Amino acid sequence: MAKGNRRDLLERNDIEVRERDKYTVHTLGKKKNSVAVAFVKAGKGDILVNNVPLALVRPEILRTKVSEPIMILGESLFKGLDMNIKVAGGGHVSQIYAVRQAISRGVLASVKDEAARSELRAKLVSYDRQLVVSDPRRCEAKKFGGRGARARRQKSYR
Amino acid sequence: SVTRVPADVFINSFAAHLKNRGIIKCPAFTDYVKTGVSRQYAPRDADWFYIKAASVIRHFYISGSHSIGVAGLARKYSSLQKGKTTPHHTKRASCKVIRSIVSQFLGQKLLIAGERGRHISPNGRKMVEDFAEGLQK
Amino acid sequence: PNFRGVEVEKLATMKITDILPKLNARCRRRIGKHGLSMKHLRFVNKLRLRRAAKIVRTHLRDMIIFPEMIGMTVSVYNGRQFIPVEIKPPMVGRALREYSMSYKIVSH
Amino acid sequence: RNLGSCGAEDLDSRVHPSTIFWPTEADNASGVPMRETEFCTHIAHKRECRICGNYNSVYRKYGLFICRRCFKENAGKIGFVKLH
Amino acid sequence: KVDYPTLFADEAAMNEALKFIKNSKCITHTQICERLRVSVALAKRVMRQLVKSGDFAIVSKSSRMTIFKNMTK
Amino acid sequence: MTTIVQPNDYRDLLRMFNTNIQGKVVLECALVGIKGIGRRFANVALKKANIDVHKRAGELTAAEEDALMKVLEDPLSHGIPAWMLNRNNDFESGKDMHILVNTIASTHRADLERLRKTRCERGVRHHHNLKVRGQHTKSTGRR
Amino acid sequence: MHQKYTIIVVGKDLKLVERYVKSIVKEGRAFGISGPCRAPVRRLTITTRKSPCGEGTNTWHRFELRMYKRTFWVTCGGNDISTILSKTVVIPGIQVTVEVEEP
RNA sequence: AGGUCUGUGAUGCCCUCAGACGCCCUGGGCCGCACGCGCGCUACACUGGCGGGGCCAGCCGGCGCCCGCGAGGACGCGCGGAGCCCCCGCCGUGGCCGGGACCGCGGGCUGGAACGCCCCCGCGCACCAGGAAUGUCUUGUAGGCGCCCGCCCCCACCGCG
Ligand SMILES: [Zn+2]
Repeated sequence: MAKGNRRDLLERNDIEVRERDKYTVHTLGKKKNSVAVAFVKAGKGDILVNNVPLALVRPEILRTKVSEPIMILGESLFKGLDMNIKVAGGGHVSQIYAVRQAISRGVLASVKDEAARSELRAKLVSYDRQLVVSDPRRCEAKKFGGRGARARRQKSYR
Repeated sequence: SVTRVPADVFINSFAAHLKNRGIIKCPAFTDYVKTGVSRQYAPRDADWFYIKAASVIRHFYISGSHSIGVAGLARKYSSLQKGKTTPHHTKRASCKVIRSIVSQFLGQKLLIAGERGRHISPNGRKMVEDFAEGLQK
Repeated sequence: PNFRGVEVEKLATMKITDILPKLNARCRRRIGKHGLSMKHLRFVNKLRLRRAAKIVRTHLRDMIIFPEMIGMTVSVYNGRQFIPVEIKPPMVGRALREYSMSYKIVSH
Repeated sequence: RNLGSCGAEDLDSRVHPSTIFWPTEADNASGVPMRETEFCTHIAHKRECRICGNYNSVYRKYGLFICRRCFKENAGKIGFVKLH
Repeated sequence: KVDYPTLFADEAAMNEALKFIKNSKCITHTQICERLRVSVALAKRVMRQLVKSGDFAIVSKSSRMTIFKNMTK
Repeated sequence: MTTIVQPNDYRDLLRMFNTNIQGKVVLECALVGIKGIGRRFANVALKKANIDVHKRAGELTAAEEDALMKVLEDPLSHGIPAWMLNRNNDFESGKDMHILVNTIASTHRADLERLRKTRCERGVRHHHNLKVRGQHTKSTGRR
Repeated sequence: MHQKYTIIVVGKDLKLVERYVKSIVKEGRAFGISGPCRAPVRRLTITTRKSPCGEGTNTWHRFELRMYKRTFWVTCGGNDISTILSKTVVIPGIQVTVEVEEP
């Protein structure tokens, strides 16, 4: 239902103010019509999605996909960070991929050191480059000649 | 709370408890109903009413101070009408059962009346969270 | 026979309102809620006058039958000429469209 | 015929005086009540292009009421522009 | 063309149906259906009884398919 | 259900209303073979009759069988809604009943006879073999 | 005095509708007039066959007319009806750039 | 000499002009069916059908209470989004719980007026992957899945998106 670019979602005004400030880092990730917003604060370590524990997100079979940014690296740094992700857009899979992208970008920023940041960048991008850089391709239009983007209505030459 | 436990276990356990405690009591017209024009046949299980009620109460708890109309819940139980040699079209569920369920809940003060519709009363939130922690272990 | 269990000999002079709750949706709607219209009432009054005292030709093709019209002789239009029709008890509660053919059957 | 009528028992069947629901479209003719008895007693909407008196293929969207064919000629002035 | 009983009349339900598998390690409702020459639901129910007995265990349960193993061998 | 070995009373081939039901299919759907009896009117009928609807047809017993017979001839006297009967109303009785295989032939037949004598439009299209409802026949269903 | 007045600008052309606001904000330099909310564009759409007789390959015109609009409800009662007229005069005269003031 | 004088206060020349081809009113017809084919829609099933549950879109978008199985109906106010899919069970290769054409009672809506459209019970046609022939397509593409607008008193298997 949510567009993804609403001012409310982008600024995460849903959270109460006194807890809004404690989140410092801001991150973003998207795939196709899906926008995921992540706020980070250092802590004992934990993740959330749309007010849900990270484990119990229901593509089920894609749990490893939502958690790849973690098991790729060590849990050492993920231990000291806590996230409150909020996602909205089109399709379960798109939301999944956007979420993992946001996780990667957010963890990358919080390192606070540029050299180790570059080292993590090299490690992560070696694996699936589309964990940091976004995916560009997007749905295209349809022309009146046919009933699809490229397909045309069947023609009878006789 | 509830949000850290999947809906599959929570719904069934709360349904069993809701039947044992005698909160909701299935009326007579639960014998011969199809639950929505979209469907074709009748429910196979013998206690669909209580599952439906538990899903509804969870829906109300998740919505917080927002208010949900009887029809608003009926669009979340919509299905697809088939068997008509024409493209399938979506349709809404039945509202009478939902209405009876909310009446039964409200008669127990678990569901406060708002400006439009209703929302979860504080004691209802208490009960939902209590069962959630009780079954979390 | 009968009519929804109602008698026939008494069906004469038997109030249309009483039978109305014994018919289908269309009659209980038009006759009750939406009501009737002037020309049809004039038609019925004319038929009453004749029965009290030649076939009544008419263009009316949606004039739901009454019960007292059993045994009457009325002609009807089919877009070209005038057809005769006689009303029978089981035919009560219906229109005059079904009893006047506008086309003709097909043959080879 | 002003001094005549039907039976009272039949009068109960008179159509509800509740005004008819089949009006006539007026883009902007004062609503006021021999051949006058039935010159145009039949009542029906007559929506038509406000340019050409043609009742066929008229857009009612946004309250235009313009024939599709006569739309192209004046679209340039009306503001509609052909891009994309 | 092929007709399968939906329930064993008698004996069949222990002399063999509960024994043919015993001389097997892996199985599935369809494997036995084609093997034992009977319907599917019978295999479902019988496998329920067997797992309750404890001899036969599960490896990958799902709504569509549930492979079993002969733990007691 | 919860049955592996057959009942000692297992009736392998049931019979009712001049129709025979094989005793190896689930109960609710096997009964559908009766003309005039579908699913909806099945699961409702049994339940009022205190019968399990997921047990094989071969397992029922006389007492259950006859009990079902009774509700199946005088159903309105058992709570079933009046809007559920196949014949929601009758022309001569004026009441609401449910008719079955033995007397379902004389329900479209005698109906037709009524159409003929009245010289209705609907009857004529039934005699020359034409569509009854508003249906295009220029190119539809060519024989 | 104070009226909680509103300013609304409606038009089709992006050029003038964007230049006119700049002059307005100039005029409200000292009366506190501030940023305008820019509503989503109301892209009206119409399609039509290009052939009056419907011959040949079926083709379609696609005309659309956008309706940009901006709102300067900032003034509210911050200004008096005395200079609300002054607000409406020092502004430039654009031929078509409809506007309306409500409280 | 492709189509359009039947889009127009765009028009030459012909035909009609007081028993009218003018304008208007009541009816009927444009849908009528032994048959030939053109664009489409639904299927012939286990990579599936039914029931319960969880859940996310965009062109954009209106809701509460109460009766009614449902379609719908009486009130009162400004408030708000889905199919595929995933999970648990039943069915078990049988033209069967695949398929929903056709037909019989009935309950409602629009309209002055149902021949129009919806919902319920019942009956349950062909169809076992389709010959000669032939059409379209290279990334968010084909294919599958659904959702809004157009003409519209009611109705979308159509068209634009
Ligand atoms: Zn025009």
